[PDB]
Amino acid sequence: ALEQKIAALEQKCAACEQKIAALE
Amino acid sequence: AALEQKIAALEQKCAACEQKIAALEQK
Amino acid sequence: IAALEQKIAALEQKCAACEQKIAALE
Repeated sequence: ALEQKIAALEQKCAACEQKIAALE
Repeated sequence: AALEQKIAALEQKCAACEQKIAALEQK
Repeated sequence: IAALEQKIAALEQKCAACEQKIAALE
Protein backbone atom coordinates (compact mmCIF):
# COMPACT_ATOMS: atom_id res chain seq x y z
CA ALA A 1 0.00 0.00 0.00
CA LEU A 2 0.79 3.61 -0.55
CA GLU A 3 -0.45 4.40 2.99
CA GLN A 4 2.49 2.29 4.25
CA LYS A 5 5.04 3.93 2.05
CA ILE A 6 3.99 7.39 3.23
CA ALA A 7 4.06 6.24 6.87
CA ALA A 8 7.65 4.93 6.38
CA LEU A 9 8.87 8.33 5.09
CA GLU A 10 6.96 10.08 7.89
CA GLN A 11 8.86 8.02 10.40
CA LYS A 12 12.14 8.30 8.51
CA CYS A 13 12.07 12.10 8.39
CA ALA A 14 10.33 12.55 11.79
CA ALA A 15 12.95 14.92 13.30
CA CYS A 16 15.24 15.93 10.45
CA GLU A 17 14.00 19.53 10.09
CA GLN A 18 14.62 19.97 13.86
CA LYS A 19 18.06 18.32 13.73
CA ILE A 20 19.19 20.40 10.73
CA ALA A 21 17.87 23.55 12.52
CA ALA A 22 19.87 22.53 15.63
CA LEU A 23 23.09 22.01 13.50
CA GLU A 24 22.42 25.41 12.00
CA ALA B 1 -7.20 11.65 0.01
CA ALA B 2 -5.92 11.75 3.57
CA LEU B 3 -3.08 10.27 1.65
CA GLU B 4 -2.61 13.15 -0.85
CA GLN B 5 -2.47 15.61 2.05
CA LYS B 6 0.06 13.56 4.04
CA ILE B 7 2.15 13.52 0.84
CA ALA B 8 1.85 17.32 0.35
CA ALA B 9 2.80 17.95 4.02
CA LEU B 10 5.95 15.86 3.55
CA GLU B 11 6.82 17.67 0.29
CA GLN B 12 6.60 20.98 2.13
CA LYS B 13 8.39 19.80 5.34
CA CYS B 14 11.40 18.50 3.44
CA ALA B 15 11.29 21.21 0.74
CA ALA B 16 14.77 22.56 1.65
CA CYS B 17 16.10 19.53 3.54
CA GLU B 18 18.75 18.42 1.08
CA GLN B 19 19.97 21.95 0.24
CA LYS B 20 20.49 22.85 3.87
CA ILE B 21 22.31 19.65 4.62
CA ALA B 22 24.59 20.42 1.61
CA ALA B 23 25.15 24.03 2.81
CA LEU B 24 26.09 22.57 6.18
CA GLU B 25 28.49 20.18 4.50
CA GLN B 26 30.07 22.95 2.40
CA LYS B 27 30.50 25.31 5.45
CA ILE C 1 -3.19 7.29 -7.69
CA ALA C 2 -0.64 6.89 -10.50
CA ALA C 3 0.59 10.36 -9.57
CA LEU C 4 0.58 9.57 -5.86
CA GLU C 5 2.70 6.55 -6.57
CA GLN C 6 5.15 8.82 -8.49
CA LYS C 7 5.20 11.56 -5.85
CA ILE C 8 6.08 8.96 -3.14
CA ALA C 9 8.91 7.56 -5.22
CA ALA C 10 10.09 11.14 -5.64
CA LEU C 11 10.34 11.72 -1.89
CA GLU C 12 12.03 8.38 -1.27
CA GLN C 13 14.73 9.40 -3.71
CA LYS C 14 14.95 12.98 -2.39
CA CYS C 15 15.63 11.93 1.18
CA ALA C 16 17.43 8.63 0.51
CA ALA C 17 20.64 9.47 2.57
CA CYS C 18 19.11 12.34 4.50
CA GLU C 19 19.14 10.76 8.02
CA GLN C 20 22.67 9.33 7.46
CA LYS C 21 24.17 12.69 6.41
CA ILE C 22 22.56 14.44 9.35
CA ALA C 23 23.94 11.79 11.78
CA ALA C 24 27.37 12.15 10.26
CA LEU C 25 27.30 15.94 10.50
CA GLU C 26 26.33 15.62 14.08
